[PDB]
This record gives sequence, structure tokens and C-alpha cells, in this order.
Amino acid sequence: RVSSGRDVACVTEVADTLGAMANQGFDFLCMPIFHPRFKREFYKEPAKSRPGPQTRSDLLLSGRDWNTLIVGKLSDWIKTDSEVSRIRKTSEAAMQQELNFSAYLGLPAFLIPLKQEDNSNLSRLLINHIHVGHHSTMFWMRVPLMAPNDLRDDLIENEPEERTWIWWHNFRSLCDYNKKIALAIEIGADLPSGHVIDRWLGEPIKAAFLPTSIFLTNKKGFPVLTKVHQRLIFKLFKLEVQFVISGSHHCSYLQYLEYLSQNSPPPGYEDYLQSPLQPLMDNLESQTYEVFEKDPVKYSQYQQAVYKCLLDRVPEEEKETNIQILMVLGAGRGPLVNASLRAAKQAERKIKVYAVEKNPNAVITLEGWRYEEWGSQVTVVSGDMREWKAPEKADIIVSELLGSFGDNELSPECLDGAQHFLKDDGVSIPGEYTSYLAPISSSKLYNEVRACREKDRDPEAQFEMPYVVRLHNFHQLSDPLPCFTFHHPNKDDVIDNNRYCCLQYRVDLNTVLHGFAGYFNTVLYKDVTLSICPESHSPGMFSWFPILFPIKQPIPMREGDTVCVRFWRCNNGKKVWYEWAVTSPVCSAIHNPTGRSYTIGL
Amino acid sequence: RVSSGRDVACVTEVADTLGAMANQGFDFLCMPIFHPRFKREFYKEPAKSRPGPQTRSDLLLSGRDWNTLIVGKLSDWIKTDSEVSRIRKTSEAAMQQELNFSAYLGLPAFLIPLKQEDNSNLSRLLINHIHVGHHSTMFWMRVPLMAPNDLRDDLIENEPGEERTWIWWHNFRSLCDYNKKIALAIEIGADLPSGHVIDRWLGEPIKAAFLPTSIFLTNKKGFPVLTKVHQRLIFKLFKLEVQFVISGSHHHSEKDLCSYLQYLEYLSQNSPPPNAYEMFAKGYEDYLQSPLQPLMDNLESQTYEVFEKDPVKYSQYQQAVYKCLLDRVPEEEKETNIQILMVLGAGRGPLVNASLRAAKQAERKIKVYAVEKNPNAVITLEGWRYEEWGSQVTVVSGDMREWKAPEKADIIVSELLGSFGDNELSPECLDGAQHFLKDDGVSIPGEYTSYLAPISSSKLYNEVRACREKDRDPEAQFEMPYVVRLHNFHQLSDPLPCFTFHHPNKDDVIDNNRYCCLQYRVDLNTVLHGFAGYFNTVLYKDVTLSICPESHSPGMFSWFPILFPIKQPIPMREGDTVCVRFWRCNNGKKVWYEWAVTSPVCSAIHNPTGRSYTIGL
Ligand SMILES: Nc1ncnc2c1ncn2[C@@H]1O[C@H](CSCC[C@H](N)C(=O)O)[C@@H](O)[C@H]1O
Ligand SMILES: Nc1ncnc2c1ncn2[C@@H]1O[C@H](CSCC[C@H](N)C(=O)O)[C@@H](O)[C@H]1O
Repeated sequence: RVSSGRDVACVTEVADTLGAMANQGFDFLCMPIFHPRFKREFYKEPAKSRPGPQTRSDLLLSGRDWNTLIVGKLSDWIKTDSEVSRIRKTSEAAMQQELNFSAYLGLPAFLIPLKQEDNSNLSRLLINHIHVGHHSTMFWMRVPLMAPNDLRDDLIENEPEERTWIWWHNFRSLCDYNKKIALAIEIGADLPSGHVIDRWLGEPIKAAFLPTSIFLTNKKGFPVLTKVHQRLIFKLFKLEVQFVISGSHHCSYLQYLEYLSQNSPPPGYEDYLQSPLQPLMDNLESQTYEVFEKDPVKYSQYQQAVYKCLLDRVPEEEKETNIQILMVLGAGRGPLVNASLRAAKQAERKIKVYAVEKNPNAVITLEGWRYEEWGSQVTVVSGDMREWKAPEKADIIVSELLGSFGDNELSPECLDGAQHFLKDDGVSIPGEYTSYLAPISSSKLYNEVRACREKDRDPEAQFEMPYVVRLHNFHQLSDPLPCFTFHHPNKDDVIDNNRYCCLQYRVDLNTVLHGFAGYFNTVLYKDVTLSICPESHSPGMFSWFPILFPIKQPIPMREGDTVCVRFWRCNNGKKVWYEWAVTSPVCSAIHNPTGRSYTIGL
Repeated sequence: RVSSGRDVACVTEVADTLGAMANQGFDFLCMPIFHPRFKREFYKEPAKSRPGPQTRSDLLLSGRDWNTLIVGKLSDWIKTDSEVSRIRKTSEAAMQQELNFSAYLGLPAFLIPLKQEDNSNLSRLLINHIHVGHHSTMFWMRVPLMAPNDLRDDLIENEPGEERTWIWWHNFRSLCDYNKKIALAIEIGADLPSGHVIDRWLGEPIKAAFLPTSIFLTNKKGFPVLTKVHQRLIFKLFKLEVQFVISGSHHHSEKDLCSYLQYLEYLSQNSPPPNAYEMFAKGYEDYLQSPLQPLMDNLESQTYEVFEKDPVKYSQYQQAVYKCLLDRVPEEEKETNIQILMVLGAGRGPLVNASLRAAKQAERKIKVYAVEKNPNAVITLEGWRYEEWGSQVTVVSGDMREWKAPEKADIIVSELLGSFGDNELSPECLDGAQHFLKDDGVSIPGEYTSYLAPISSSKLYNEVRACREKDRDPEAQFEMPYVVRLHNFHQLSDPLPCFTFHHPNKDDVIDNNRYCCLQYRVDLNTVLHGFAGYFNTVLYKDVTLSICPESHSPGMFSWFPILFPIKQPIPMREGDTVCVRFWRCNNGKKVWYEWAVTSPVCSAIHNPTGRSYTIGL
């Protein structure tokens, strides 16, 4: 509901200003804890021996107020990266002094502006302050979307976009992507391109500063922003960031912000990052199935597949004399079986149903429909499809053992064991599925994986295992290439699910390789498909999240380079895992060798 | 003694071939454990159901003979990186078969040749076999210094650069994550690459060198003789103490195989005498230790003995006192002027004696104060005191920063210099000892300056990477300096002056907190692994000591260089610039360094707040 704050240059009376901005509709206040003009000496007499208080004490406000209402502001005269040695020293002392005072008050946030590209010494002092005890203080980095020198007016006759991004990137990289360090963007009269904007939005923005001078005066003397500025506020709305109003009153600009909200264009697993589920190794929970059974697209296509499958193997003269044997391999809690029954009667054709399941907890749900809805036509079998002896061969087998990478849930291994009781002319649904790989760049997802270090194991094990991610959390560097492919029923001379391939991609830009995004598509029956590939309008695009294969050493690359990735799929009879390595432009180490970090049961 | 082996193409009778090559002078035999022509099927009948043994039994030799005399050879028909799926799948099964059997025999080493650039699938199969328990078997990767296509005779009309095979080995070892069980077995051809290329080869863990019988020239007497080009390569291999392997038929000369071994023994006893080497020998060659802290810790007597082994430091310091005396007391004050000299950090003696003899050489009278904080060293100091020196030398036990001198000094002499100059906290010690120095007093050394240079060393990096200790930050090893050697790394640019300290420091407010940005231009395509640290110092006027790379001042063998590693190695192109931010911090209780790379790629600040490395007091 639009949380807003007020940025002031100087406060003559704290108690009065707080109530004044409260009546305006502001939630918090960005104020300096030291007077912005009150410069001080630390080394040279007699200015060093200056008597009196350094600033107003902590007893002006309650502890509750300092922790909720006040956002501290660093003095602007402090320049920790000044080329002047004396000034650099003084700033270092002043930097530590104000950082320590902000933590003493228990401030929730502290503003530190970046006014140049070189903020090396600042980052050094900041991460030092964070490491030395003091905590629970978020650090908002005031960084303008455009440099002040790029927004000035062309008034100098002898001196007539990616700039400020380097300011933030270099500082954050130097600070090793510390969690206590967020971003506070400042919006100028001119905005960067749409792509650059989206890149800023990927950064942990906690506040957005709105200068009072970027607002236009309407016909009735009311503040108004351009559509260019408006679209940015719309993107900032769905990030739930706070807005800070800075500048002179010449103050209910919040009305226009609420106006832009109440009437905002319509559209939370976006941050979500965990390891892929293993239905074959683990008995899923009822709450887990419900998520899978919450997508109608998967239900529709699986119904349309069985629909067309019957129509292509039994004519009208056998419409009631031919009874097909349909087996639901991995029935789950019902939906797949009900989809077949809703497909058989849709185009009148008689079927004999066998519903198998290894999960006993799901069998109970299956045997609920068995004696309340389905009947005797649907036979319930409790066990593994690879060890169960069927007393009758099947015309059709329907299964949904597909993961984010297609075969990562060991669909091939399962269907290969259930292939023996399939008729010679039998049709398997799905018929085939293909995994895809695409080189990506995500400093966000990398540091997110980097923080997944667990004790009592390999400190780098988190980099040698796949993760289920989201599309917008990374920038795809090249179009996905087909990785592995499995088709059922497998009429190969011998069934070997061990695979290997070398995929190459062309680097068009200058970026950093952080890993590989994994997608997949499948063919249930002819014409009926399910796909999650990016550039594909095929249905099922919201049925699976993309997978991510991280890399240990991020690879900075120039444009004109090539990325060859070696990818293995291994099967030692007990476990199935993936091994991967980069061989261009530089050779990395083979990730997850012998499944030392990641394996999939059976 | 030169250990050597024999590479055979095939063996009919094993017991016969062993005794045959044993009397030739060999110490081991490089033979295949499976017949090189015995290509086998695994996935298709009727060839799949092949009866009989796959190869000869293990009962032919004892365990002792298998463990010490035999180096297994992988079959050449096994091509696990063929673009044909049927060939690859067959080779993969064949690869695992011979590997598991070689480990079953307890073989000390196993030969696997690299014949192309793409050995990705080979790496996967190899590091697997190492990880499934079977170890203790060294893996000799046979890689020729020159590609077979580059050594063939130009005999084709329609089909008429030397770092080609280096990529074969480098890509393979990198894919194998620089595994400890994987070594290099170079194969020497008729043509040799550049000397710098060779020097890069020798940096790798070479365990063996293959000497074909076809590279030997037949002398006018009929004896096998190597060319002078090859002889220099053999000489370099001698000091690496690698083993030599003779491959091919001895019927290229009029003599037998033993003559090839006698020639190598001949070159060994006629090999050039090593100097500019042997300092480190034998050796501090792979020296990777943390810098000693004589201030936070009391050195052992053995440790002092090492520092006192360099006559250069003794001479230069003696020369410094020599010149300093003559400059501050004239000839007419040859006996009426007694110079008050103080040896701050006397150690076991040397600096005190070097000052006494410098007084006799200059014919000047000095009153000596020998101060030391190490109680154990003071015991040694009071030995010289009550046997040799006398009452002219006053031995003081304590810290120079806390000691209250009852008499100001004309000259203070100290040797608190580390590999990086100030890494042993020489400034802090002298600053706290500056007060009892006269207003016109001279400090030895008068000044010193540290230097930094961007380097490349996959060798040193992986050594640091293995320095992960339990119960601490798993990346802490990359955030601390190491004392290393020059030949273990390749400098990418000339070193720049880092921090400078002069004594006595006459600044207004004495601060040892330092910061600088050093920029270097890259002229090659290489990988940044860290920064080398050197230092130079001025004892007295014109009398200096330095360990800087291209320094003409003495002291090049007085200190090993230091290394500041990096967490994420940076692959760089030529034309790129390398800006490094370097900090020296002093919080009153600890002193440490913080460094970060801001070009071409912006890294993170290493050792922030001295979380991984500090220096006492
Ligand atoms: N070998 C086997 N035998 C019997 N049932 C199996 C099996 N392997 C898997 N299953 C069943 O098949 C079901 C797979 S549910 C898979 C959901 C899918 N990955 C999605 O994201 O939508 C599970 O309920 C499991 O119990
Ligand atoms: N503050 C202090 N007070 C007194 N003695 C000190 C001191 N700091 C160091 N010393 C002494 O000075 C000696 C320095 S030995 C240094 C060896 C030199 N870095 C080299 O590698 O060649 C030590 O024996 C130590 O005991």
C-alpha cells in the first residue's frame, strides 16, 4: 500500500520534524545523525581538541523510534577515496565514527552515497565495520541511475548509461555481495534503456529516491510523472520497494504514488531455490501432489493424448467389441487415471485400466476411487513398475515421471523395466522427451548457490548439484541446444541410459558464465506436446520450472568467444547422476565426478 | 645413479623379458597387461561370449615384482573419445577393465597416452576410477613434446604452433581438477620446442621421460649419441630426478640397449655444475610456508642458524657501520669521540660482531648495546658477553619499544626485514625505539620499500588450494601470504613500489596504515593467480640490499619472495590492465594486509579485517 519516506538535508528539530512528516503521510525519515556541515579534525591541534558534543544524543528519541523511524545519512564531506592523503585519513576516521554511531542507535538502515567509480577504500571500511561485531544494520547504497555529469545542462562551451552500473557492481563485488548491503536507486530526469532498468531491478533494491524536481505540474497545479517514469514506478511496485521523497516542497506527492497504485496494470516462487524432487526415491507428500495436480494444462494434454491414441488403433466396427488395456504407470492420487477414463468415454471406446504405484500412501488414495467411483475396470497395483509381473500385456501405457530436465526423475529407467509387459505394437505415452541446455549469466543465483554451504560435507558440494530456479533470475546467453533424448518404447539393440554430448554456443556480448539453464520438451502423442523451452509457444510452459547446473569458477567472457560444455549422464546400476565440465574459452574441472555431490536414487 | 626403464611393444615370455632387461641395466619394465592387438567385444554376440582368459594371470610374478618392477600400458585401440558411439561405448568398457586390473596388480604406475586435444571422456573415466576407492597407482600421461603431425616428413604434395600438445596436457589436467595421482610422462621427439616451452613442461609433475631409439645418432665408432640440443634437455631432466624410458628397437645402432644406458650415465657424470641454482637445493624448490614472525614468536636456535648462513647480509651490514662511523666522526676525533651504537634485535650475536669489527676497520671507538626480547637468544648473547666482548657491550633483555635507554644512541642497527620488507613489523618496532635515538642519529637500515608484481602460476595456486585446514574458513588459505620461490611462478609485469618506510620517521603523526593502487599492462594471454612481493632496502648511503627481480644490488639470494594468492583466478587477454588495491592495516593489536583486484575483472577484498591472516603486535 505504498510505504514512503522523507529525505531531508538537515533537521533543526527532530521531535518536530517527525510529527510534521507524519502528518504528511510519511512512514520513516532519512536524516543525518551528524550535522552535514559539522566537519571535525582527528589528528591536528587545536581543532582535534574541540570541546562539546559531536552530535545530538540518543536520548532525543526512544529506542523504538531509532529502530523503526530513522534512516541515518552519511556526511557528504566524507571522501574515503580522495587522492589527498590527509583527506583520506580524516574521512576514514569520520567514516568509522558515523558507522559506529548508527549501530549504537540501532538504526534499521544507513545511507551511504556512491558519487564515483572508485569506492575501494569505502568498501574496505564498510565490510570491516560489518565484520567487527556491529550488526542488524542494513546499508542502503544511494546510486543514481544516471551520472550527475550526464544529467547536467549543456552550459559549458569548453566542455559539452553503463557508468553508474559499474559503480554499484564494482562496490558490491568488492564487498563480496554482503547480505547487509542493499541498493537505493535515485531517479533522474532522464532514464536509461529498458534493459538496463530491468538489470537494476535484479539487484537487491530496498528503496527508490524520487527527486521533487522530476515531477511535472499539471493543469490544476498537481504533481505528475511522465509515462516513462510511470512504467518504472510500476516495476518498482511489484518489488515492494520503499519510495523516498527528496528535494524542496516547492508535499503530498504520495497521493500521485497511491494514484499510480490503485490504478496499476495487473500481472511468489521467484526467489525459490531448492534441489529437484526425486519421486522415485522418495514417497511424496499429499501436499506435494496437490501442486502437481493444480495445473490444468498437464491434465488437458494428457487427456488429448489418450484421446487420439485410441482413435488410431481401434475403428468404428470395433467401437464396442475391442477392449484396450491401458496401464497408468505412476498413477499418483488419481488424475492420470481419471484423465484416461474421461478420454475413453469422450470418444466412446472400452478400456481395461491398471493403476500401479510404489507409494503406499498414494495407493490408499487410489483405493479410495477404487471402491467409490471407478469400479472393477480399474485394477489397483501396489508396487514398483520394474518388478511387477503383469498378468496381461498392455496396449497403452501412460506415465508422468518427467522432471525439469526431463529425465532427472529417472523416467527412462522406470519405463525400461515396465517395457516387457507392453504389446509388440503398443504405444507409450509419452513417446519421447528431450532435455535442453543453455549458457546463462546470473550473479544473483550464483551467490545464492554459493551461500548453500552446509557443514559436515564438501564446502564446494553446492556447486556440483542442480537446482530448480526461475527464468527471470538469470540472463540467457545463448539459445538452448538439445542435450539428451529418450524414446519409449526403446527398441534399441541394448538399453543404455548413459549419455554424453558436447554443446557449443557463441558469445555475442561481454559477460560472465555462471552456469547452465536446463529445459525439456516431450511428445505425449503425435501433435500433442508439452514444452518449457523459452522461445516456444507450446503448452506446458508454466508446468515446470527451469533447472540450473551451476559452475564453481565463474568465467568472464569476451564477445566472439565460444562455450563448449561437456555433459554426461551416468548410471552405475545403483544411482544415476550428471557430470558436466566447461572446455571453452577455458577448461574447468569436471563437476560432480562419480556423483560425489549429487545422485538420484535407483 | 640413473634409474631407467624399458618400453616394450609386446611381451611373449614375461619372466624372460624381465631378466633380459635387468641385465641390460634397467630398473623397471613398461609393458601392457593386455595384448595390444587383443581387441574385444562387450555388447554384441557372438564375440561377446569369448571363452578363455582375458589376459595372463597375476601369479606369474610375485606381489613384490608387480609393485616395483612393472609399469602397465593401456591398449592403443581403446579410443574413449571417438565420435562413433559404438567405438566409444566399447572403449569405455575396455578402459575400465584395464584400469581395475592394473590396480588389482598393485601397479606403481600406469601408462595412458594422449593423442589428441579432446580427451574429455578420458578424464571422466580416469577420475572416476580414482574415486571408486582404487588408488595408490600413479598415472603417467604420455604426452609428446611435439605432435606426430608436426614431426612427420613433408612427403605429401597435396598436404604440406608447437604449444599444440601442451593444450592436450593442460586441458586434461584441468578437467581432472589437478589430481595428485596424475603425472606427466613426456615423449621426446627429433625436434624440440622453444626453451621457454620446455621450462613450462618441466614445471609440471614429470615422473618419466621417454627416449626413442630413433633420436640417437650413430657415432663413427657405432655408439648411440644424442645431439647437443637433446643433451641440454637431458641435463634439465637430471635435476628433476625423473626416470628415463628407452622405446624402440636397438637395431638402429651397432650396439645393444645397454649402450643407451651407459651414454646417459656418461652424461650424468659429465653434466654441467649447477649454479644460480643450489642456493635453494636440495631443496627449498617447492617451498610453500607461512612467513615467520620473529616478533610474535621466539625463533629457535636452528632458525637463527639459517638466517646467519648468508655472508652477504653480514658483509653489507658490516660495510654500512663501516661507512657510517667514518662519516659522523672525523680523523682528529679518532679517540676523543665514542659513538653510541645500539644493535636492536641482536639475535645470537652476528650483528654485534659485525659492528665491532666495523669499528676496528674504521679505527673508531663504539659503546655497544645489544638488546633482544627472545630470552633464549639472550642466553647466547651473554655467552659472547662474558667470554669475548666485554664491558663495552651491554646485553639487554626486553622489547625495544618498552626498554628505557639510560643513554641516547648515535647509531641504531636492526635486521627486522621480512620477504615483503615490513611484514615482520620492522616499522612498529623501530618507531617505538626511535625516542632514545639522538636528534642527529643514524638508523640502519635507513629505509626500505616493498614491491608487487602480477604473476601466473597454476602450480602455486593448486598448492595453496590444497592448504585447506579443518576447523576454519575453507577459503582462508587464499587470504594469506606465502613464502615461495621464483622459478615456481611466471611474472606478468615489472614490479611496482608498494609501501616505503624510512627511519627515523620524522612525520607529524606516525601512521603505518598504507594504501596504494598499482596498475600493470598485460602483454600475453594468461591467468592471474596472485602477486609476488619483493623488497629493497638502504642500510647506509649507497650500501643496499634487494631481492627485486632485475636488481644489480647484492642480496638476491638473501630472501625468498612472497606470494599474495587470489581466490578466483582471472584469465586475461593482452592489452588488459591490472589494477590492484593493496592495504596495510594496523589496529593497535594486530597488523595485516588486505588486497583486491579491480581490473580487468573486479574481485573481492581478500583478508578483510585480518580475518584469515594477521601479524602480532
Ligand atoms: N518405479 C515406479 N513404480 C511405481 N510408481 C512410480 C515409480 N516411479 C515413480 N512412480 C510414481 O510416479 C509419480 C511421479 S509424480 C511426478 C510429477 C512430475 N515430476 C511433475 O512435476 O508434475 C509418483 O507419485 C511416484 O509414486
Ligand atoms: N620489538 C622488539 N624488541 C626486541 N627485539 C626484537 C623486536 N622485534 C624483533 N626482535 C628481534 O630481532 C630479531 C630479528 S631476526 C629477523 C631475521 C630476518 N627477517 C631474516 O629473515 O633474515 C629476532 O631475533 C627478534 O628476537
